[PDB]
Amino acid sequence: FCGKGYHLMSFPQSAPHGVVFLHVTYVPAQEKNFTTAPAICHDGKAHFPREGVFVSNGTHWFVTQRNFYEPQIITTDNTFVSGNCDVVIGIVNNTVYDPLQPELDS
Amino acid sequence: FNGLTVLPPLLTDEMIAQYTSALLAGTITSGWTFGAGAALQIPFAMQMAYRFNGIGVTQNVLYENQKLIANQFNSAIGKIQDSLSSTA
Ligand SMILES: *[C@@H]1O[C@H](CO)[C@@H](O[C@@H]2O[C@H](CO)[C@@H](O)[C@H](O)[C@H]2NC(C)=O)[C@H](O)[C@H]1NC(C)=O
Ligand SMILES: *[C@@H]1O[C@H](CO)[C@@H](O[C@@H]2O[C@H](CO)[C@@H](O)[C@H](O)[C@H]2NC(C)=O)[C@H](O)[C@H]1NC(C)=O
Ligand SMILES: *[C@@H]1O[C@H](CO)[C@@H](O[C@@H]2O[C@H](CO)[C@@H](O)[C@H](O)[C@H]2NC(C)=O)[C@H](O)[C@H]1NC(C)=O
Ligand SMILES: *[C@@H]1O[C@H](CO)[C@@H](O)[C@H](O)[C@H]1NC(C)=O
Ligand SMILES: *[C@@H]1O[C@H](CO)[C@@H](O)[C@H](O)[C@H]1NC(C)=O
Repeated sequence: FCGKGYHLMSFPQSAPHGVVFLHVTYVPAQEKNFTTAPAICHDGKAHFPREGVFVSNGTHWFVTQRNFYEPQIITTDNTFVSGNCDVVIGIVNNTVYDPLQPELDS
Repeated sequence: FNGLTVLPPLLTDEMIAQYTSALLAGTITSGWTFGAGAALQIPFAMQMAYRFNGIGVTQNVLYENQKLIANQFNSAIGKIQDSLSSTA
């Protein structure tokens, strides 16, 4: 509606018998291939990302936002436990880091 | 024939069908990313979770009922053939 790309804001300009709009948009330029999976299995339960999608760089799996590549370690704070691993199709296996575990031990 | 001229359109019949085919491939293989920028590949089984997340439905509903949603969608597409042919 405000030009090609993700709309951010726009600017008005006067014109003879009309108006001129300067639409500022967010358009990505570079991209990279990444192996994905809809969910992961930690201890038999299916973990789905609250915000984002699971990606893999060939050796480890990370979770990042859809529009930008910001890989983060998958934890229980970024994923919600729901269902079972049997009903999900294409599910993979990955260990979910728990931030509560090193605090109780230290 | 007696002063009337019917000019042919700029785009032919097969020209319109090729444009819709490009949009159909972009919507299925890339979702809404091809409209904003370049074509970003994404699985269709995972693209539907993005659409459910935009209407207030969590992604666990899609994966737990993937076979029911796929069967419901295939039956809905097939009903258009009978609805258009019988009801002119
Ligand atoms: C995938 O990402 C992980 C996370 O960074 C990489 O693992 C580490 O990568 C650094 C490179 O700066 C190495 O110094 C570490 O030794 C790696 N740690 C482990 C446990 O492997 C991993 O190398 C990346 N894989 C690819 C193929 O890029
Ligand atoms: C994730 O891990 C589970 C178990 O930790 C795997 O389930 C096993 O799969 C093999 C081969 O299909 C069976 O022989 C075992 O009996 C299964 N064990 C259990 C406890 O169910 C599962 O296959 C792993 N996921 C993937 C994608 O390999
Ligand atoms: C929710 O509704 C769907 C369809 O509206 C139900 O799926 C059908 O269930 C019947 C009987 O259980 C089967 O014979 C059909 O094959 C199913 N699929 C169709 C019509 O595509 C479903 O059972 C309902 N309930 C739940 C809990 O999902
Ligand atoms: C991703 O892999 C496919 C495999 O053929 C390749 O064609 C494509 O160029 C790759 N993407 C990028 C950004 O290189
Ligand atoms: C993806 O499709 C290929 C082609 O049939 C199949 O071999 C593979 O198991 C599929 N992977 C998943 C996770 O569904």
